[PDB]
Amino acid sequence: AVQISKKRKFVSDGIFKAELNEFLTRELAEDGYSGVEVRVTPTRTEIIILATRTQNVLGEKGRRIRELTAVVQKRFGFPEGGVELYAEKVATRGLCAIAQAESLRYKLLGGLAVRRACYGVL
Amino acid sequence: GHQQLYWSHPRKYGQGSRSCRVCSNRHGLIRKYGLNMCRQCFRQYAKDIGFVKLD
Amino acid sequence: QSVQVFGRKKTATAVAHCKRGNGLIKVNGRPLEMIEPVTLQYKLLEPLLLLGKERFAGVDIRVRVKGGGHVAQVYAIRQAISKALVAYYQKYVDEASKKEIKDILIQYDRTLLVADPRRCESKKFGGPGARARY
Amino acid sequence: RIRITLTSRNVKSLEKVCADLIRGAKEKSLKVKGPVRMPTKTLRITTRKTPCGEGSKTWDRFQMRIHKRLIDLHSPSEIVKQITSISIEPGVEVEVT
Amino acid sequence: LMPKKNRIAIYELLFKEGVMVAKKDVHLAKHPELADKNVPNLHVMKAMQSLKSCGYVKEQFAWRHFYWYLTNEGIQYLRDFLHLPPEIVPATL
Amino acid sequence: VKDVNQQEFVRALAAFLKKSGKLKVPDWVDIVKLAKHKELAPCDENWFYIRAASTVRHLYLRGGVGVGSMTKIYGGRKRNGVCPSHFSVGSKNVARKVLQALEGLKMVEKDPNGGRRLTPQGTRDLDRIAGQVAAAS
Amino acid sequence: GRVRTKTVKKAARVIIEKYYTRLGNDFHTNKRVCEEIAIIPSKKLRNKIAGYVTHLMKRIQRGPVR
RNA sequence: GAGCCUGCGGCUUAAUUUGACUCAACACGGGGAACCUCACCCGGCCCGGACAAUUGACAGAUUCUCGAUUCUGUGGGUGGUGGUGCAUGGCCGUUCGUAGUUGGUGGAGCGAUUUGUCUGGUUGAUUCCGAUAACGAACGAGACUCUGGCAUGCUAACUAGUUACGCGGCCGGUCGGCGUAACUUCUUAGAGGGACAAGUGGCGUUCAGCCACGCGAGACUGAGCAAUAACAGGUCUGUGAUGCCCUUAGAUGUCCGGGGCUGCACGCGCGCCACAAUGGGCGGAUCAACGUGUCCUGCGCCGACAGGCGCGGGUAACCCGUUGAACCCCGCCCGUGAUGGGGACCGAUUGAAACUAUUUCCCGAG
Ligand SMILES: [Zn+2]
Repeated sequence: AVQISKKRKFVSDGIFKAELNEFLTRELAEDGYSGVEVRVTPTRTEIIILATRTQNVLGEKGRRIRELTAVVQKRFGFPEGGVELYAEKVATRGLCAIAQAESLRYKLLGGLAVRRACYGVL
Repeated sequence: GHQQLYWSHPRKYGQGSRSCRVCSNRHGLIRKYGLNMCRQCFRQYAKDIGFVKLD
Repeated sequence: QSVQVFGRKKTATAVAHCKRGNGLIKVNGRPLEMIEPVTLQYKLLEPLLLLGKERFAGVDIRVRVKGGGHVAQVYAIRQAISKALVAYYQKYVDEASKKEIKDILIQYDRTLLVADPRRCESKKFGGPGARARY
Repeated sequence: RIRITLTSRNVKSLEKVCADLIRGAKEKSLKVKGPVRMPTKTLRITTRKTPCGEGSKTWDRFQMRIHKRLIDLHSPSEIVKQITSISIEPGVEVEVT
Repeated sequence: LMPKKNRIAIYELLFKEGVMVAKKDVHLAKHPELADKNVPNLHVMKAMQSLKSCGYVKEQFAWRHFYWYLTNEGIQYLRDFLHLPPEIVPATL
Repeated sequence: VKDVNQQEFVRALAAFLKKSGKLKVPDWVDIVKLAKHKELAPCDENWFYIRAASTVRHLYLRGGVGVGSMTKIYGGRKRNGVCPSHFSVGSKNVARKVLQALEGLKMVEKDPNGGRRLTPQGTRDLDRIAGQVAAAS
Repeated sequence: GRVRTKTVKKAARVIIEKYYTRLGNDFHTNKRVCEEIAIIPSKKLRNKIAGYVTHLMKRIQRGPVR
């Protein structure tokens, strides 16, 4: 194949980790997205998703979870069935910076108050 | 017709033949290690890609 | 039956191999007394005229140097032929003379037996070198 | 003989799966060659900090560690398939040959 | 100025899987997912642009690419246009 | 070729190749400027015999060189006048015409690796000159 | 710049009041006591603590420290 | 100061390519200017076009043809290198990395507030000691993190090597190339040590420490992360960071060969020798290191140089590569001189395209 060198392999991996991170922070920011962890294994690429609320991300019979699996397999070039996405629910979200950063952002966009929302998360 | 004059300039080389893969800018590009992204945005994804400051 | 003692300058690492013969002092195959820096001729002959001619007649040492520069390799040779000789007097001969050769080298030049920790530090932005700032 | 290389980004996780691989291989009474320490490669990217032309020429020095470890093994491939599935951790890449 | 034969290939492919991914480049020759036809990138980003303005698809973006998802309302709009019975269901749903 | 003065050896070895007028000695390359970084032609009339002796000398030390790396050996500092002086290779044709001349004397062999080690005769004539210069001092 | 900080001053005093017979007038023996007794994620910090304990022990045997 | 290389004023006027002008403006915008893309400049093909009629066009600087859900079928869908960084965010510079901030309890004051957070010594340091209506802690500092200096001690290396005796020439000695025996000095990188004012002397509230000697790889250094905050100091021209406004189909996205690389004197930083004499020259000779490489380049034909052709390695401790680097070292030449000093100004290669020399080389040029 292209025979990807290691100096360009780690970079191509870190960009896939960064581009998938930004795509989900613009799409899953409502359900409490907190990050993803990848495990590059041949024929089985487990890409777990860390969210605060995972019951709504699933849907009636796993409707939204099928879209994201079909979303990255078409943008990054993954074969059919060669990629598997899993959703996990994190605990003690008060320790996650981006979880609390997006929390008060969705409340400050309404102009209610900047001192009540800040004290609410403190 | 128009398919022979629009975007007919060769894109083989030059500062405009390539752009950032994030900001689509064509200034301060970093063609090292296959990054292909502008310098002002590499600082934003330095930690996400793995270029942490071990220094 | 042999000791390999290295001499490290800025980057020149000279490893000397110690054997016994009859008056043969050569470095990298070439003779020690016919190296390009004719100016630094006594620096290579430095452990010869203060250590003892009769004590340096029955020693054959061949040095292999790599790295550094011209002057750095000169001080790496005298660092190799001196330490590798003392190591032979201390590992195969008694210490009564191994300390005698040790004392005459130290009283004349300490860097003849101790490498210099001085290296080229990293360059900083904003200036041409390490400290200067254009 | 099979030569499995270990290219990783973190040294703590590299030597862990490296030690866990040789222990899982030496227990099967197999001739394993010592872990060869390939020279590490750092990825320097000196980028200007400010996204403009205002500053005191302050640069940002980035790095990225690349550690490679070689592990040889002369044994049938049927006995090494399950061994490669027990020392897999995120951050280290496995290349079986 | 968009033909009709390509409109079926872009909408039926979006029907069998409710995901359509296209790269933001108005000078691309052929779409990667649309290889059997010569559909340009304009016929993929502009023909899908009319679906969002009418509320038929949801889009996402990572710096170069569109991530389209057929909304429940948009699938109903494509059930009659593509002439498929109400019993079949896409792969995503 | 060692154990003697390397500068006096090539000064003596060049006189050996001058007596045996069997080198190539091209018609035009022997009167042009040697390297690009040079300013004028070599002041010595028999410059081709001096570099010839130097070429066999480096092949005696390092083998498998070829004409590609020989020009790097004779490289120097090019004077740009106003731009910073840099390093450049010496000359490819001079190294090519001097290598093929020694192959005619059965001193150097050809190989896919490029300019293999000296022939048993090429190594033979070098030590003989090395012994004469040692006896002269 | 041979002045210790409060991290070294306080630790070197609380290690003596709890362990006085353990530490003597040798820095190297005192250095090994801090490995088993105290938990420090740094090695250079342990040498500063055990080094200052050696300085205190010369004062203790000389008289009552303040 | 001298010639010149770029940057910004000033001039020029199709437009000289805009912001930023003390520190903290002027090789800055990672901006070393052929096209790009360039925002500037002027000409044009153009619905490769829409939320509630042909695109063409050998004829030309107009004759006719074909496709058959997208044509002002009749007040808003949207683009952004267009303005506002004296509207903004994110980042960054600077104050200033100078060492400075905060809480509880207690004390003082009606109170805002104050004490703690200090006369002195010491320390780079609000670092300690000491003092003390304060006591006890936190942030910063330090610690920490990656670097470098040694470890003949360990863990391992045919993708790194030496060392032992055998086929290669000379005079078995003395030097090289070619093969899988022992282990690691040399090489690489893992673990763990080593250095703390520890030892002696001197000076010191004999505290804090400081100084000189030893022993010793060092009595030790170079990065990074860097507080309470502040500025109207920059960034709208780094972004699918953004509010608003201007401009929005004769277009404040392109693009075509391109125009924009522009001078009567003043300014910065920077390369280049002079005022050969410690230098230029010529020929020797001989030593690096980080870093990059799908492009790096190895061998063979042939140019004087710059090039060109076929054959190959390397996605890399594997090939370039033992990175034969320059200065330097050695021999000769030059010599009260604008000289052999000074290098200003007057055929190949890259690409679609170098004119206003892209670079490179040759001779002339001084
Ligand atoms: Zn970007």
